[PDB]
Amino acid sequence: ATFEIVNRCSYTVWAAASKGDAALDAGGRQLNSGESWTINVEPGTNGGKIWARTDCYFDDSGSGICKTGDCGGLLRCKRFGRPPTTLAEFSLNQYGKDYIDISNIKGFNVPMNFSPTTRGCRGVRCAADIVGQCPAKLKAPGGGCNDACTVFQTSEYCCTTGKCGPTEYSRFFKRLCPDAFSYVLDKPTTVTCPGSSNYRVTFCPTA
Repeated sequence: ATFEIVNRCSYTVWAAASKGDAALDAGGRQLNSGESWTINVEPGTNGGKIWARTDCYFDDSGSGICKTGDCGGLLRCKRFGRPPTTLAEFSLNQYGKDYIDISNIKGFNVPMNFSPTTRGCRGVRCAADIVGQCPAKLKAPGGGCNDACTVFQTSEYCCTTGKCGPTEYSRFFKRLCPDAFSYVLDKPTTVTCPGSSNYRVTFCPTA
């Protein structure tokens, strides 16, 4: 499956793609404002994620650091990124269908639209100014808006016991972005697409 990653932000971002235990395609690449990078993800990929990283510095070997979404200091991500990270999530060819969603469970750093480039389903989007409107206690000094689990580490925010409800903090993310997961047990906003669909992830879509 192809995923065209487009950066419509006025600032550079370093795209990242991983399934947690391995990189997807090259795993990561710099995207200056306006640039597009197309990656290929193997069919059957379960639990894949794509996200943006901001304010990164990498050396010749591809090692360094990013203020948001850093994945073990690597340009080419092999693992998931450090919150806050707006997440485009997908599981492909799961019993004949693809499943996509956007999640704010790990916080928000950059606005995003995640849509299919093929027929059969609609896209999802979270493009509100969550960083600008972020509640004081969730603001990440390093940049972005942290999720409450990251900030407070409680069973309720982290939904560790599998028994949790919405919170004042999750409601903030849900209010700004109704179409993205605001907490672990949020009412699903996952879209079912035809198996083997292709997609486009756009950072700063309303730009």
